[PDB]
This record gives sequence, structure tokens and C-alpha cells, in this order.
Amino acid sequence: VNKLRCDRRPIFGKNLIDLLTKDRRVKYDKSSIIDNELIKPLQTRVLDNRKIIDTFAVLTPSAVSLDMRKLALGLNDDSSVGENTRLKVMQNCFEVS
Amino acid sequence: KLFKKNNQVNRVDLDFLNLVFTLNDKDLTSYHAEEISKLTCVKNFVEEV
Amino acid sequence: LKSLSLIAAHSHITGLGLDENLQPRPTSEGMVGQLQARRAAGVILKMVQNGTIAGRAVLVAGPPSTGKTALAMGVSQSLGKDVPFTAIAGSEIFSLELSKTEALTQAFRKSIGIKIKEETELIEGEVVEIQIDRSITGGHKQGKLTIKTTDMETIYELGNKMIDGLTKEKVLAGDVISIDKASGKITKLGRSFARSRDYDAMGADTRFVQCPEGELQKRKTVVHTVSLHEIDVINSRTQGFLALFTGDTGEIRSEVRDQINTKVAEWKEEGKAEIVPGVLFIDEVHMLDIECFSFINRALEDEFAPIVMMATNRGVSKTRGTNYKSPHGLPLDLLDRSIIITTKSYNEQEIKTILSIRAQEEEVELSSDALDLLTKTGVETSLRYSSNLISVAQQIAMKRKNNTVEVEDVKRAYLLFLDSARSVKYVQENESQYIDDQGNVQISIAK
Amino acid sequence: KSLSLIAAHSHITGLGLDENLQPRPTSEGMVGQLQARRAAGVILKMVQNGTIAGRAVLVAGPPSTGKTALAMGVSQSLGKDVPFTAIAGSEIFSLELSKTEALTQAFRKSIGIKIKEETELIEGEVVEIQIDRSITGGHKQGKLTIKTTDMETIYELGNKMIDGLTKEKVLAGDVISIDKASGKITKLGRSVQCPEGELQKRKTVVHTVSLHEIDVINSRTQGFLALFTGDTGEIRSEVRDQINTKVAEWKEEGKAEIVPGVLFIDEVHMLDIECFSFINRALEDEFAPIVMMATNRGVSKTRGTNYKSPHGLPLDLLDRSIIITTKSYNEQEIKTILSIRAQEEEVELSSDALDLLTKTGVETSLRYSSNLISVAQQIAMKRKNNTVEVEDVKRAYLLFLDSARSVKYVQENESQYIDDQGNVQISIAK
Amino acid sequence: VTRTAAHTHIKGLGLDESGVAKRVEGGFVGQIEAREACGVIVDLIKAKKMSGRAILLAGGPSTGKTALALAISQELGPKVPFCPLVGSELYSVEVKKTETLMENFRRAIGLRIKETKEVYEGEVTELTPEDAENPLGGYGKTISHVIVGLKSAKGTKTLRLDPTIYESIQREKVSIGDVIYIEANTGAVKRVGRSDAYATEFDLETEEYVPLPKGEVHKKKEIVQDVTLHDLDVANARPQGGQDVISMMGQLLKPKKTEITEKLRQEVNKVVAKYIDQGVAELIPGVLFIDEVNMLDIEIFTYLNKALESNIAPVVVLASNRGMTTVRGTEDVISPHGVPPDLIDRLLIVRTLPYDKDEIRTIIERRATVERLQVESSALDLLATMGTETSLRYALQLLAPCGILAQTSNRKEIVVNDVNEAKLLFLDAKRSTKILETSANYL
Amino acid sequence: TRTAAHTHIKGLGLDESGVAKRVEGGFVGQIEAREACGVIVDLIKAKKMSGRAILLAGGPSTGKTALALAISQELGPKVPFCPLVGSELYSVEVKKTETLMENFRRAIGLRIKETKEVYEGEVTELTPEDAENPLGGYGKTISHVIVGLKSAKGTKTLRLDPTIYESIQREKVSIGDVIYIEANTGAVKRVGRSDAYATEFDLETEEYVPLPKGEVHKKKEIVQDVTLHDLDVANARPQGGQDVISMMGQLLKPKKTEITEKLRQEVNKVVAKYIDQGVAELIPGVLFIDEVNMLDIEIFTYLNKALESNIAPVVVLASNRGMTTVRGTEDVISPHGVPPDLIDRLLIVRTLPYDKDEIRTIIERRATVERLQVESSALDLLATMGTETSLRYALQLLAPCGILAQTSNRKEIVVNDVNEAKLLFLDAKRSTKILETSANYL
Ligand SMILES: Nc1ncnc2c1ncn2[C@@H]1O[C@H](COP(=O)(O)OP(=O)(O)O)[C@@H](O)[C@H]1O
Ligand SMILES: Nc1ncnc2c1ncn2[C@@H]1O[C@H](COP(=O)(O)OP(=O)(O)O)[C@@H](O)[C@H]1O
Ligand SMILES: Nc1ncnc2c1ncn2[C@@H]1O[C@H](COP(=O)(O)OP(=O)(O)O)[C@@H](O)[C@H]1O
Ligand SMILES: Nc1ncnc2c1ncn2[C@@H]1O[C@H](COP(=O)(O)OP(=O)(O)O)[C@@H](O)[C@H]1O
Ligand SMILES: [Mg+2]
Ligand SMILES: [Mg+2]
Ligand SMILES: [Mg+2]
Ligand SMILES: [Mg+2]
Repeated sequence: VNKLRCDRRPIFGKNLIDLLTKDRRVKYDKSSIIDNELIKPLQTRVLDNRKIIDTFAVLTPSAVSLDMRKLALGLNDDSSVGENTRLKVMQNCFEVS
Repeated sequence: KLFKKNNQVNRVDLDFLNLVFTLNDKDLTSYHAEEISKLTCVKNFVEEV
Repeated sequence: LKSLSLIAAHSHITGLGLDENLQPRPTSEGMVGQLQARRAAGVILKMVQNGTIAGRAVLVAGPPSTGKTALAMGVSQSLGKDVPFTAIAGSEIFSLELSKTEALTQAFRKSIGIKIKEETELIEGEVVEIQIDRSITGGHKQGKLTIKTTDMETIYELGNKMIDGLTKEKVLAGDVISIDKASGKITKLGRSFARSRDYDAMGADTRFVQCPEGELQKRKTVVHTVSLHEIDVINSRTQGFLALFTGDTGEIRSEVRDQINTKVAEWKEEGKAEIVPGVLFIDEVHMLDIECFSFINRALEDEFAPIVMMATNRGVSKTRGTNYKSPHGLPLDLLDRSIIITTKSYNEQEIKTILSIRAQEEEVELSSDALDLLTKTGVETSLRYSSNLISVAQQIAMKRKNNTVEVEDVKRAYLLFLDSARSVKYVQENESQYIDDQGNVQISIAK
Repeated sequence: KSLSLIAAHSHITGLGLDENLQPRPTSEGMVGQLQARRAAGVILKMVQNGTIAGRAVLVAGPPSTGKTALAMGVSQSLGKDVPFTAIAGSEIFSLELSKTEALTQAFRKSIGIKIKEETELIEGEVVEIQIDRSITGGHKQGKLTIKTTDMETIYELGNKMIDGLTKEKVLAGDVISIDKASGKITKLGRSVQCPEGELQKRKTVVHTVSLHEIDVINSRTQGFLALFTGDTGEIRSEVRDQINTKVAEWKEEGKAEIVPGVLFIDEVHMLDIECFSFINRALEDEFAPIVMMATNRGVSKTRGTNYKSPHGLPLDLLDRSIIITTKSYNEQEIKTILSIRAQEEEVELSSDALDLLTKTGVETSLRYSSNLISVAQQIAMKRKNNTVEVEDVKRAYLLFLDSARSVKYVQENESQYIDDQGNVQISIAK
Repeated sequence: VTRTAAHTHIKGLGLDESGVAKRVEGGFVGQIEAREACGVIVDLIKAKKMSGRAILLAGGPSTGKTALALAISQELGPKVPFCPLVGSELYSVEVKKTETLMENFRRAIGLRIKETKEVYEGEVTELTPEDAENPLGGYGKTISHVIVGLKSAKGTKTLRLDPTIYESIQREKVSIGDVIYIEANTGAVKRVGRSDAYATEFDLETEEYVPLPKGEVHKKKEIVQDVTLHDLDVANARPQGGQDVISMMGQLLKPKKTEITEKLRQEVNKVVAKYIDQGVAELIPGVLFIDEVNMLDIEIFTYLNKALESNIAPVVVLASNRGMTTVRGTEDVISPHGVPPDLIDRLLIVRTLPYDKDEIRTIIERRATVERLQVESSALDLLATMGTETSLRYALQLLAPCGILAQTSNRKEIVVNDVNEAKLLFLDAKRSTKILETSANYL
Repeated sequence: TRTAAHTHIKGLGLDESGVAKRVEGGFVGQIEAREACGVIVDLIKAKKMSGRAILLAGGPSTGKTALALAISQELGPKVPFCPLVGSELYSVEVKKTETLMENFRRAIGLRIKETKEVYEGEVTELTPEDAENPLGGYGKTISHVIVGLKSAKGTKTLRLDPTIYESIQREKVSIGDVIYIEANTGAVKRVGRSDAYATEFDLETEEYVPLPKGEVHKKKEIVQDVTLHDLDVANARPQGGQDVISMMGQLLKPKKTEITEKLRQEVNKVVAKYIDQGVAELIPGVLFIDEVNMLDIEIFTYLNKALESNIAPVVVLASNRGMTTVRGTEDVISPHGVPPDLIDRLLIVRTLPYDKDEIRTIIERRATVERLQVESSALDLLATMGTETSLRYALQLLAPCGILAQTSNRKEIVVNDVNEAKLLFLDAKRSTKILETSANYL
């Protein structure tokens, strides 16, 4: 136990976890501007273009092979991954929007 | 399965020996690491022994 | 001694042989001769140590095996630690992932260092016991916990947010923890030694620490030495800290660079961070693209431009990317904004002194006549050809198990391994056996 | 099975030889090239021996003179269960893979490994399946009845196989197979088939896997997908060293055996000099399949170099290899080959038409006649006569040009065609 | 049975204790000076003192260069790392050539690691959670400890485990009757499987069955696995831990080579030096071998000069056959062996001489004996004559089909008629060129 | 206090609408050049033109980049200015045309000014105001919410509409905590507890902020600026916490992509819509390219096409070459390496070499900048050396003389120190002569 404790101690963060956030920390305040309405990120553009997407999307992947998606992602009934880990993965995919 | 023949006879975890330090920065800070290195519980096992 | 102690080509040289008057001793710090070059190197070292000057380019010139790389290594050694010193080769910048200009920019940003200091107010101490009135009132009834150090111990009153935070990362007393005064962050340092005998198999995170000594809370300052390039890499990516180790920086845009420059200037004005100028060394710069030369010419005129030293053993030859031949292998515009240092070939006395210092370095003793023969051979041959012969002769003597290296062992070593001129002569005498430039070759001995 | 309409090498099957390695004048669609056929048979016996590996053999000859046919016959005579890789030289030039890595993968693809595993399984018509929910007396009770031609009994299901059987809908009366060791369910159809005997039987399953497939499988989290998508991406060398060591241990333990297949590279003359230099080393290692090459060109410039080398290859590689030369075909061989091709394509040829076709093939080329045979048939059923006459052959000959006639016409009318300098005339007058 | 590919008849350099090479030893004949030089190089490598020393050996084709480069590695032993290489393999699409060369350089030098681990293993007899009745205010509901008894052939033992190991084993989904594996160091828990004692519990069962382990319950052992620094760098750059979905996606992606920074190598060097100072590990320098170095570009040649001056640079050997040639990537720089003069100055030159007719005959005899074939004296003399006439490798390759030709006639000896028939069926380079000179369409 | 071949240039050295003085702003000589530069400065300050290109050509070490630095200084920090190199455009990640277009867009800037009314202070109390509902009902009805704000040197209470209830409930702020309320937009934002309540607990995870100074009602105007390229990259690059694309940005490497023209035109349209209201104010910048002789002919053609755009800003080019061949074409010979068509589209500004007296003045001004003192004899010797070898060699030699004087404990450089520097440090000509006279491959 002495050897294990002595060996488990010298685990050093290579740079830090506080250096990272101290260099992220921007002294510039919130300074809210019309940039919120000026940026319009990708998700907003996807959301507000519903009509065009609905009207102009036609083609389908005429040839498909079901159950290939699960195999490609490495999660299925039998694989090299643990059952609990894969279950957590599918749960996260279920709850991610 | 055929390739998973016992390797623990001739394998090293390589994380117990702190050779994968590249992920230590995700959760540990510098001052806490320095303190935990300074506050080792050594010399107590020697006393008990 | 901290680095790997394997003996390399440049191991004997340590620092510079200059004095406080910048006078190079004839044989000191593992270097021989080159008094003018050593004095120039000392002048450049003092220039760097002054730190008030930047954006200067210095050239090192000399035939092969004259001491240019040795001089650069000695300059780096004399500079010591805590000062960045980037040593790269010319062919290294040619990368498939990164443009050559971006590679040069990253190399420049690496060579300049920054010191940042931070102050923290932490309360670290073993907790005696925690009591919360979950039944008397319920819902953060303002519980109390006692923290003990080796010299002092008090009792603290805890609010609702304290209880909510402490519910996460549950603490069962008898543990050494540190609480943050500013953000109230709960950090578990380690358990006490009294819990060592609770079980026979511990968890991965289980650890034991001694009780902290002194005041319950302390004010401490920490200083970090992080160069700019790390700062740009970290700022560029959401998780850029991995990009340092992996190396896939990804061609950081100049916008992040100017933002980092503004931030650094602001920190310097506030006094939080200080700038430590460094040295960038490019070896074998004779090979490089002209675009790199033009970018170097433009970038040498910036405030954050470290002193750049380059070496080249080429004469008036063709420069890569251009058909014409330029003097010294470099375009003239770069030579305009540069200072050239020339090194001369060594003398027989210098050669034998260097051979003696090399033999002493490798823990190898030599006979006087053996040293004289080695010096005579190295005069006609090159100096670098003698060290390998010395090592081989020592191995032969060890095989014969007779103390020092003898003249016979050196002669046998020279017979076994040929010089470049001898190999050229032998190839020319037997040009049919070897493959010619046209692909024609003769295999069968019989005609 | 193995769907295919018609191939230029479809007629040839299995080469042709005797117990004394003496080629027959005509055996299984192979005509002529007696010395070449005997050398090919020698190489085939060398491959079947398996004692000697890492040797290079070269095939040389004029274009359209039994060069790819020899390799096809060697592959066919070698039979199945033996690796055989046939890749054109230009295939190795990949944008996402280094040429050296592609060459190494091709080399590894030609050595196959056979592994044997013994498994126990039960099968037969299922007549009764009962499954119950958990009670305090028992967590899960499940009884199923599998009936065969000889047997019909009931097994007890201990939870896990109950879950496996409930995972997919199973109805009584269909033939299924259950692997006890793996715990998987396989349905063989409905009772269409019939049972045979004992439910449980002893058998071994043998898998043939190449070294490259093993490396790809062990190189990733899910490597076997890269076997098909082709995104292996420069497998690390230590992986290959580890695979080699493990294969050596398996061979010494008898768990597996190696099959030194054949690697065939066509149009080697256009391969780069770096590829040849790498092949020089790759042919001298322990695991190295036999290598056969075919180059049409002779005394040309090696790609990647300025100088011209004999046969289009560097001299050292030629020293590392053994050269086999093919001879030009003769008229009596050409007519027999054309007759065999017509038989393969199911075309009836008159004697005079066959003689005229042989004369034309001798005059111009064999490929021209072997292409004209099919096109003449379209005119044949255009005239509604099954047999092909001289008139149809002449009509095809005048309708579809030859190389020499086209060259002569181009020389006569170079004004109409675009010149090398780009000059051309479109207007007729002036 | 046994496979032979232009090699495997060489078991080493074959040198005596005084360094004098015997005339015939270990599948080698002649080249006494080259063998002595290679033995000296072997001794220098085993000295474990010099770093970055480089030698180059030169000679005509089929002069034994590759044979010597393999014999030195054979003499070195499997423990010392030895990475063969070809000059063409450096050019990689994914990453620049310099990164590949540095990666191979770090692959060359090796290191061995010793660490002690204790393992609790055996069949699970029973497991019992223990819940403390005191809420203590700090927690709502948790098990104070879990008691598990382990059984094996030598005896049985009980254990007391903290809640973390209990959570791990519960995640492992292990009930009473399963053989498990507990690691004391990291707390790792893995289910080996169900003990074979319960094989007859059900008529059929998906679960495999494992025999009861030996050893009482708890064992102490150490591992002396040797790993080169490049594997350490790869593991540091490509971590395998973490259960995050992002980590699984990263694991799915193909491993692309990347330019590992010098900082990471410096940190690895620092920790390795600390461990070797502590005596827990030992560093073993290796050997890097590159064949056909003439294929290298001038940029790689230039970077080799900087690489060879590093602290941890191993011993590297080079092979070449060309004479007065132009370095690739240049225009007129003509240098011996296609190597720039500065690099030649940095290395040492070893010469390989051609072989005599008697030496060729002895080589043919040794090769034939290795292939387990019977050759008549007259046929062997004819083979020696024709090999001297065209090439040694031609005779060595022709040694193989003669066996098949003899087997076809059922004779067990090589006869002059058989080798003549083989020569008729197989042509050398000179005959092919001569017949290529006079032909219609490229022959 | 660091200098690198610059920082001694402070503006163009011009006067109030006239010919530039002889010595001003660290500039000596070349009056016509900096006069033309000032004319260009006035032209860009007019902010009416688009795609105006000028080019300056001259010998090496003739202040070509110095003039660009001077105009950059004269324009001011607010005006965008993007230095660039000819070798910058060659990017592996994306084609050169995209990089050039991105730099062009980065040259143009934009300024945003906003005014906000802020009601801030410590929350004295929160009391709803009851009133009779317009529709008959027994439920409680609230017409106003009374909030009291306390600050340094002033306190006040505000009566607000009852819809602020949602915001005040969301902010989880109760009593004695500083809050921020906007007048017209409404809503509230908690900023931290009052500093007076810090001592109320032995420990605290929550910071305490001091009370706002001045009146509770404030009227501050905020100014923010940003270039167009930043807007484009922000529009193109996705952002988010847990949407699939968010960590698809993770586990991968974000790289430059060819931004479509439809996104750029949409950004331009929204910018025009906002600037029509007076909130925005577009300010064109200046793009500076050095060693333009190194640009490819294809890049030259794309520059020719792009200079005719309606948003292209003013670009300035420098070249020190004469009758040369444009890269990418072995036969085309044009002055300064610029194709003749592109030269036809711009204006050429000449530059002349300096004289001995001008060289001496430059050396003395640089010495004053470097904070070291020289003697008259040493200064004359340095000027003669510069006129002999080159100006840049003399400029570089300054620091070694200072170091040598420091070693000799002297404060001023003498002839001996400059002689020691000249023997220790060589220039181009002596090195070339040594190369010619040596056969050791040096
Ligand atoms: N002052 C010196 N004292 C001792 N050895 C030296 C000295 N200068 C150079 N050397 C020797 O020269 C070698 C380095 O030569 P180098 O300058 O790298 O050649 P090049 O000029 O081709 O780069 C080293 O092995 C070193 O031992
Ligand atoms: N011995 C043979 N028997 C039957 N057909 C042959 C024979 N030799 C060649 N051929 C014909 O020649 C064609 C192959 O041409 P090939 O000689 O491989 O061209 P190349 O010499 O350019 O590789 C095949 O379509 C086949 O029909
Ligand atoms: N002295 C020798 N004794 C035995 N075999 C030899 C000897 N020299 C060369 N060989 C044989 O020659 C073959 C190829 O020689 P190699 O060294 O590859 O040629 P190169 O020197 O051109 O690379 C090897 O398989 C080896 O067995
Ligand atoms: N009027 C001036 N006053 C002071 N220094 C000047 C003046 N003109 C040029 N210089 C000097 O010339 C240098 C600029 O060189 P420059 O002509 O831009 O090089 P290039 O010709 O390669 O573009 C600056 O370092 C500056 O010190
Ligand atoms: Mg050097
Ligand atoms: Mg063919
Ligand atoms: Mg060879
Ligand atoms: Mg300039």
C-alpha cells in the first residue's frame, strides 16, 4: 500500500487546468450588442429555412442496407465494446437533439 | 478471441506508472498537484512497519 | 543530467569560454580556438540577455566541420534554461499539413517566451466532522463543519449553496480537502492515514495524505512560463491543449494572433505578465524555398521577433526555387539585413587538442604516439573522421583487453574503415561493378 | 453461380499438362507455347510445394501473344483455397495510401492462413417452446422441444437462452441451429428441409484469412470494416511485427497453417523506381508469396528516371527475377485459337470463312479477328442464317477498320484531323 | 516444412573470441574484413555508450550487403530492437517524411519496464454489502463495505471492499458462481467467466465455462515487458481511456500519423530519465537499418545530419550499390554512392568485395544443402561455371526448378540434362537483352 | 522598450496641408514619396473610392516598408490594416483565391455604436401593487410592481409593469443584491450580492459586488467594431453546446473552407439594412502586400478581377525588382514582376536612394532611439561605412558597438569600438570575396 500510494502521487497536470481558464478569461465584459441578430449561426439558418428544405428535398438513397448503421458505429448486440458503455452511448444518442 | 490469449503475464498498464500524463490537464490544476506531491503520506507506513 | 545522458556529437561543449571582459581563453568550456567566432557569439549572447533589442538576424559561415553547430550549441548552453531556444533544420519546415509560411510563423512564436504570475486564496485542511440538521428544519438548515490543521482548527458556518455544493462530491469527514475562497470550489485532496486499514483493496482514486500545517488559509502566488505559440494554439481551438502534443495545430489564423498580441500587451502594461525574449536557431538554412526567405525578411521587422541565427556551409550556389545562383546560397536581400560570422579551419595543434578532449570525454585514454598518428591522419582527412576511428580503436583495444589504445589498434581501425577519398578511388578503379548513372552495370566477373 | 457473360480469358480453364509436365498441343483451351506452358507448370508445382518462397518470375512477349492467358491458366490450375492477387501496375498509385504501403498490402494479401475451430451445436425441427415469467420459486423456467428424424427431446433453458430466443420471433415447426458455445441462434428454414439424426454433433470450422486482413482487423477498433471500405490508412509496422510473431507461434503450435499463394502484377513496366527498390527488399523476407510479372515493352525508359533500361526495369530487379519468353503465334495455331473462341461464343463458321479470318489475323492481328468473330454474327442473324459466310466476314472487315488501315487513312487525310501543334482545317473550300 | 527465401542460412557473423573471422562459418564465406568490421560494430552497440554513430557499407550488387545487415541483427539478439527499413518507405502521404524518419529513429531505441502487481482471483463464493446505520449527515444511503469470499484450488479467502470496487463488480454483472479477477493496483475488475463446476446446471447454456484457477487466492508478480519510446509517444498522443461518446467516436476514426511535437518527446524523456534513475527501468539502445539509401531525397539527407547529433540517436547503418551518381532532388551534385559529401563525412565507409569462382561454388553447395537437395559434382561444376558466366543470383534461383525437374523424372539427383533443360526454359538478363536487341514489337 | 528596425517612424512627417518638412516623424528625405503617401491617406480618409490600388517600387533599403508603416500609423488604430506577404497566399488547406478573398474581406471594417438606459442598484424591497381586475373575478390582480434601488450617492424606487415578475423570478435575486434593468427592453440581470452582506457568513461560495456608484439611472454609450471577415466566419462556423454539429466540430479538425458567395451577399445585405438605420458605420481599410513579385500569375489575374469589385478596399503593393519575369511564365517579362495588365490598373510611386548626409542623419536618429551616445568621429566613420557597404549594415552594427563599449565600461562608442565591430562582424561583400577566394566549399 505504501508503494502504491507513493507511486499514485506524482501525477502532474502537464500545464494546468487553471492556466487554461485563466487564459480563456477575457477581461472584456458582456457588452451585449446587435451582434446577436447579426451573427445568425448555422442552427438558426437550418431552423428558419424549413419551407425551402421541405419544398426542394426530393432524392432518396435508393439502395440502402439496414442494420449496417449500427455495425458501422460499432454498437450492436455483439461487438468488442462493453454492454454498459454501448447502452450509455445509445441513451445519449436518444437524449441528444 | 484467439488473439486475446493471456497478456497480463507480459503486459504493463502504463497508466499506473504515469506515462499517459497527456490527459492529466483535463481535471488537475498545478497548485493542487504540487500540494498533493508535497503532502505524501510516506514515513507513516515506515512507523507502522 | 536531467536529460538522457547518452553521449552525442556535442557533449563536451558547455557554455562559452568568454570572461567578464569577453576574452575567449584558448582552451576552456570544452572549446578550442575560434577566438573571433567565440567573441562574436559572446557578444550575441549579451545582446540576447539585454532583452531590449529584437528582430536581428545573424549568419554563421564556415566550411563543413568547422564548429558552426558546436558554436550554436555552446551559445544555447551558455544561455541556460528559462530562456526559449528553438533549434530546427531547414528541411523540417516542409510539411504536408501546414504551409511553409505558417510553419515559420509557429517557429517564430515558439522562440519567444512569457512569464505569467497568478495569486490564489485557498483554504486547505482536514475536516473533523460535518453536521447538517436535515430533520430539525430540513432543506439547508445551515449545518456546520470543523476543519483541523496541525497548528490550528476552527468552526465554520455553512450556507445553503455550501450544502448544495457539498452534497456533490460527498465528504465523510476525516479527509483532507481544499476550499476556494473566491468561487467556493470543493476539491478533495486525499484521505487521512487513519483510514488505511479500513479495507484490503482500495479504489483507483483512494489516496492518503498528511494533515496540512500552518494557517487555515494562505495567500500564494504562482508563476508560469508559457510561450506565445501555446497561447495561440489554446485560444484557436475549443480544446487546443491537446493540439500541442498531437501537433495538428491547423494553420491558426492571424486574427487570433493579433488578439493574443493585444492581450499580451495589456498584461504587460498591467504587470501581470512579463516578456522573455528568446533565440531561434535554424541549421542548414542553405536549403529552403525563396518564399520562406521573403517571409523571413518581412517578419524580421516585428516587435515580437526573436534573434535568429543561421548556419550554412555552401558557397556561391543555386538557391532552391530559382534557376540562378546566389552568393552563399541565400538571396541578397536577406544578406542585406543580416550579419555574417565566418569560421576558419582548425590547425594541427587545435585538432590534437580537440581529439584529446574528445577521448577524455569518452573515458578513453590514448598513447602519445597514437594521438600523434590520429592527428596526422585527421590533418589529411577531416576532424570528424577521427572521432569514429577513436571509438572503433577503443573497442578493438577492449577486444584485445590491453588497457590504453595502441598504435597498432588505430592502424587496424583505419585499415578496416575507409575514408571518403579512398572510397572514391576504389569506386573509380572498379566503376564497372557499381551501378552507373545510366543504369548499366556488370555482374559476372568472367568475360 | 459466379455470374459472367463472356471474357477474353473465359475459354481457357486450368491450363493443360500431363503427369510428366509435358504440355499437350491442345488441352483445356490452350494452344501452342509449349516451352512457356512447361515453365508455367513448373512454377505451379513450385507454388504447390510451398517449401520455397520469395522468388520472382518474369513473363515477356509481344503484345497479344499468350501473356495474360498464361497467368489466367496458372491461376485456374492452382484452384481455389489458394490466394491469388492480380493487380495492374497503375492500381498502386493511390492518393490516400503510399505506394510502398499499397505494395506491402498487396504482398500481405497473397498469403492465406487457415485456422480450425471446433464447436458444438444442435439443430432440427422445433415442436414445442414454453417460456414463463419470474416467480419466487424460479427466476425463469423455459422448456423447448426439438424433434429430429431420429430424436425428439426437451432441454431446459437457463435464462440467457430464454432471452436469446425471445429476442427474435421463433415459431415451432421450422429448422433452426443453436450454437452452445457462441450462444447464437441460426434459422435454417421451415419444414422445406428434413432432419438427419442426433441433435448434437462434433465438427470443426476452418477459416481462410490473409495476413493483410488480420493486420487490418487488429489495427482498429472495428478493423474488419476497412476490409471493404479500403480506408486502412498506413497500418503501423509494429502491428505487422506482432502479427508475424503470433503467426509463427500459431504455426509452431499447429493451430494454423500458411498457404503461400501467388501475386501477379501486370504491366510492371510502368511501375515507379521506388516501387522496384521496395520490391527488392520485400522479396527477401520470410513471408513472401511468389511474384510473377508481365511487361510488353522492351528497352524503354523507366518511369521516374531519365535513362532507358532494358525491358523497362532496373538491372538489379532483373537479377532478382527469372525471365520467361513467349513466341509469336503461327497460322495453324491462330486458326485453332479462333475456332476455340467461336466455340466459346457459340458461333458457327464455314471453312472458307475460317480460312479467310485466319489469313486476316495473320495479316493484321489475332485480337482483330477474335473481335470480328462476334460482330459478324450480328450480320449473320441480320441475314437470318445461323452459319457465318464469307460475305458477312467481308462486310464486317470493310465496316470496322484495322489499325494499319486507320493509320494509312490518317496519313492521307492529316489535314482534317487535329495536328500535334493544334493546327486543323474544317472548311472544305479554299 | 521449412521455408527459405534467399536467407535463413545465416546464423550470425561467425567470429572467434579474438575477432578473426573463420573462412567458412554461419553460412558465410570470405569477406573477412567486412565481417570483422561488423563484429566491431556489434561490440560497439553492445557497449551501450556511444549514441548517434553511423556506418555505411558499399559494394556491387549481390556482394552480401543485405546478408551482412541481417547477420549483424542476428548476432545482436532478439532483445535489442532492430527495425529494417527501405529508403522508399519514408515518403508517406499522411505526414511529412521528416516525421516518419524521426518516428523510426525513436522506434530504434528500446526500454524495459518492471512493475509489481498483486491480483485477487478465484471463484466467487459469496458477496455481501454492509450498510452503515448512521446517516452522518454527509450521505443519504451507501454501503460501508462489501465482503466477498474467493475460492481456488489451494484454498479460500475472504475480502473486504470499498463501495467503488463493489460498483465496478456490480457493473460487471457477476453473481455467485463466476470466476472473477481483481487487480489491487488499479482496482480493475473483469469477469473471466463461470466456473466449469456448474456446466451440468442446465442442459444448454450460452456462457462458456472456465476451470478453477490455481494459486490460493492472492498472487504477487511482476512484468518485465520491454517497450520502445515510440509506443510511449503514440500512447501519449492517442489515449485509450475515457467512456465518453466523443472518445468512442475518436476510437472509430482511423489512426492518422501526426507530427508529434518535440515538447511531448521532451516530457517522455524526462519521465524515462527519472524512472531509470530510480532503477525501475533500463534503457537499451537499438539499431536502425535503411536499405537503398540512394532513393532518399536531399531534404532527408540534410535532416539526417541534424538527427544524428541528437542525444538519444541510435546506431544507424546504410546500404548502397551505386557509384558516381547524382543525389535525387538535385541537378548536378554528383557524389559517391548517391550520398551528399557532408553525410559521408559524418559516417564511416565499409567496402564489400566480389566473390571468386571457388567461393561461388561453395555458396551454391551450401545453399543446395540448405534446400535439402542432392546435386552431382559435374552438375554443380556446370552451375558454378554458368553462374560465373552470368550472375550468382541466377544460379541461386535456378537451383530451385532443377529439383522439380528431377522430381518429374523421379530421380533424386541433379543431372546436367536437368540443368540444361532449366536453362532452356529460363533465360537470364543477358540473353533477354540480346534477344530484345533484334525483335519486331518490343519482343 | 524594444525596437526592431522600426518604431522610430511616427506618422508621415507632413504638415498642415502642404509639402512635408525636411525632418519630421522620424523621416528624412524622399519628400515627394511621403507627400504622395499623404495624398493617399487623404483619399482613403475620404471613404468614397473602392478598389484603388497603388504600387511603390525602388531599390532595397529605401524605406519601402517604412512608408507603409507610416501610412498605417497615420490612419489610426480604428482603421483596419492587414499586413501581408507574397508567400502568405500559398496555403495547403484551401486554394489561394479563397485566401486572397478572405484577406480582402478582412481589410474592410465596421463600427457599431449603441446607447442603453440602465437602472441598477441594491434591491431595497419588492412589493406588488394590488388593483381591481377589469374582468370580474375573486383572484388577486396586480397592476404594478414596486422596486427600490440603492446606490452610492443616490437611491430611488421605480414603479414598473407587472410583467417583470417572470424576469425577477428567473434571476433568483431576492433582497440586498445588485441587479441591472434596461429601460425599454425590460428584463433584469443579477450581477452579485451587495458587499455589505459579505461578513454575514463565515464562508461563502458567492462573491459580493460593491454597490454601483453614481445615480441609479445611467446613460452610457458603447462602441464596438468588427471586420467583415469575422462576420463571415462567425456566420459560417457553427456554434452550440449539445447539438450534433457542436461536437462534430469536436473529434475533428476545423479547417478553412471556401465560403460561398451567397453567405457573403447575405451578410452584405443585412449590413446594409442595419447601416440604413444609422446604427452601423462602414470604414474601409488598407491591405498591404510585400514582395508582390512572388505572386503567381493566376493570383495576379484574380487580383485583376477582384479590384473591380464594389467592396474592394485600397491595396498597396511593394516590389524591389525591375525587368524580371513573372512567376509561372518563363517568357513574360514585365517591370517589377507585375503583369502589364495589372500595372495598367494601378499607380506607380518611385523611391530614391539616400545620400551620405541623409545616411548620417538616419544613423544618429536611430542611435538616439536606441538610447546610446556616439562621438562625432565615430558617427562620421559609421556614415562613411554605410555609404560604402550599405545602410542596413551600419544600422545593424549599432548594438554591437554599444555592447563593446559596455564591456570596456565606457558610455560612448569610440573609433576603436567600431573597428572591433568591423573586424568581428562582416558584411555581404567581404563574405562574397572570402567565398570566391576559398576552395574549401565554404
Ligand atoms: N571549439 C571546438 N572545440 C571542440 N570541438 C569542436 C569545436 N568546434 C567544432 N568542434 C567539433 O566539430 C564538430 C561539429 O562540426 P559542425 O560545425 O557541426 O560541422 P558543420 O560546419 O558542417 O556543421 C563536433 O563534433 C565538434 O566536436
Ligand atoms: N494459348 C492460347 N490459347 C487461347 N487463346 C489465347 C492463347 N494465347 C493468347 N490467347 C488470346 O490472347 C488474349 C490475351 O492476350 P495477351 O497475349 O495476354 O496480350 P498481352 O501479350 O498484351 O498481355 C486472350 O483473349 C486469348 O483469347
Ligand atoms: N558471403 C556470402 N555467403 C553466403 N551467401 C551470400 C554471401 N554474400 C551474398 N550472399 C547471398 O546473396 C544473396 C543476395 O545478396 P544481397 O546482399 O541481397 O545483395 P546486395 O548486396 O546487392 O543487397 C543473399 O541471399 C545471400 O544469401
Ligand atoms: N526616412 C527615413 N528615416 C529613417 N529611417 C529610414 C527612412 N527611410 C528608410 N529607413 C530605414 O529603412 C528601413 C526600411 O527598409 P525598406 O526600404 O523597407 O526595405 P525594402 O527595400 O526591402 O522594402 C527601415 O528599417 C528604416 O530604418
Ligand atoms: Mg552542422
Ligand atoms: Mg494481355
Ligand atoms: Mg542486393
Ligand atoms: Mg521591405
